[PDB]
Amino acid sequence: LHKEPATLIKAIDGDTSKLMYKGQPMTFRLLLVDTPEFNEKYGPEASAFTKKMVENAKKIEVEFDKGQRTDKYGRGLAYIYADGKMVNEALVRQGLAKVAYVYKGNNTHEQLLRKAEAQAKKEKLNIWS
Ligand SMILES: Cc1cn([C@H]2C[C@H](OP(=O)(O)O)[C@@H](COP(=O)(O)O)O2)c(=O)[nH]c1=O
Ligand SMILES: [Ca+2]
Repeated sequence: LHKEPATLIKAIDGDTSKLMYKGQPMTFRLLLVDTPEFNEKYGPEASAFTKKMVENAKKIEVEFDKGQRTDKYGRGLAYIYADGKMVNEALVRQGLAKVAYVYKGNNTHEQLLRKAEAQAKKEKLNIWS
């Protein structure tokens, strides 16, 4: 997999963000995770976590996996990095997302994220509290 440039246009919620990629505005949905909806418990905290991580970064990058790059809603499907740190992983490690939506051939970082989830769960963080 390869990291490619993007810039933040606007935060949305815990697992989606509006980024400019190859010069075009796109909504990106984070691979292999699920955050609670803003309306749900830990939803606000996940949104805030993502927003801060992406807004504070000097460098945003997107990394597509091996399979489909857009979902049925036209959202980009990627791993998103903020100054080299993977947002997807960070949400899972903080107990602010569950590993989810693991479809074959877009699952390169599955084991990495399941390891973070196990740690979050052992620590009883947030969703696991
Ligand atoms: C994360 C992800 C979601 N999706 C689709 C599945 C779900 O369809 P449904 O809308 O039919 O439930 C929806 C979940 O996204 P949200 O969690 O953003 O709602 O997005 C993909 O198709 N591929 C993916 O990799
Ligand atoms: Ca969600």
